[PDB]
Amino acid sequence: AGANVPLITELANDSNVQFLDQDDDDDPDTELYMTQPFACGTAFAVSVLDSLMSTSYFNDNALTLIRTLITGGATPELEQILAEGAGMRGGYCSPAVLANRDRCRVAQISLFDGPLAQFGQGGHYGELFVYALRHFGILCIGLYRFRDTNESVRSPSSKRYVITNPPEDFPLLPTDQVYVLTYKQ
Amino acid sequence: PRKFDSTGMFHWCPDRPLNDCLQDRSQASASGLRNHVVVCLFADAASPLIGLRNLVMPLRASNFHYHELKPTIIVGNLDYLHREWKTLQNFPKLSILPGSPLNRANLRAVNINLCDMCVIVSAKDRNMEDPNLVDKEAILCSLNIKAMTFD
Ligand SMILES: [Ba+2]
Repeated sequence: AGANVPLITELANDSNVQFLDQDDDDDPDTELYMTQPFACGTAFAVSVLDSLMSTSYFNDNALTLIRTLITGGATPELEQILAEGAGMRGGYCSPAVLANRDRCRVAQISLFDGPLAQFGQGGHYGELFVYALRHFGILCIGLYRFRDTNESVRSPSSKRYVITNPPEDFPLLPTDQVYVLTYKQ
Repeated sequence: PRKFDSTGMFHWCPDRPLNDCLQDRSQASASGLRNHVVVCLFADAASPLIGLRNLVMPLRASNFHYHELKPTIIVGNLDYLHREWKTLQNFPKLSILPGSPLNRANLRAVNINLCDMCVIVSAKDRNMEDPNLVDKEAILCSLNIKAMTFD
């Protein structure tokens, strides 16, 4: 399983993304996205952070939403604690501060098996979204779907691309995975 | 019972190794430093020598009684203080706290709410950069100390 190893290369120069994959057959002048590596999550360029200078101006709440989604919460009091130079410190914390211990994390679920497997049997995305939200408090952000249907003839690779919030009537392949904002594990 | 310099102008102590006064944050906090003089020294391991003697020498004049001496403590790089100790070793009540002075834990350790003065000296090699960016570290330290809170 040499090619089945999930790895995320970080690119200092985005133009190098073309060299990450050989079966992409994409034009060299294509932008950073729309390229098979970046569109599949295998590549990541620091240049994206530069664009975060724009949105953080246009949307005041963009950066604080990004940090909550990303850094595990990174409460301001935590970098006040780290500002004291003593480093990250703490012990067996009281349950009062452990109340925020069960917050909303981002994870992936598989439609191959589980309580949501029926929606992978030709179901629609909206049905899965409403059912998950009503039954488990799970917010389906988007889909992680095979580049070509994994039948070993269409494409024998485990390559998947991301679809951010597909429409209501999006068909659901049984092999598709779902990004979720799951709460309480 | 007070040992002075041969000229009789300054207080004096026998030469001692650096570790005879070197302290960590626990030891610095244990010592109840009050009305002392903190010296936030921004220096590199190979930054040019500035002669901290000339800062502590006027602090140790013989016209001050021994109990009137302000206990000078230096928070800064440790190799630079190794280089400076050859000249600094003869002054009593001196102390050393290694590590950067921008680190708030150091300033908590060497009580800076209680210090009589907090000198901020930068011994780094500057003026080869933009002139307005020359004193970035000193201004940052001043703002950091002014923004702290104590009990
Ligand atoms: Ba290519």
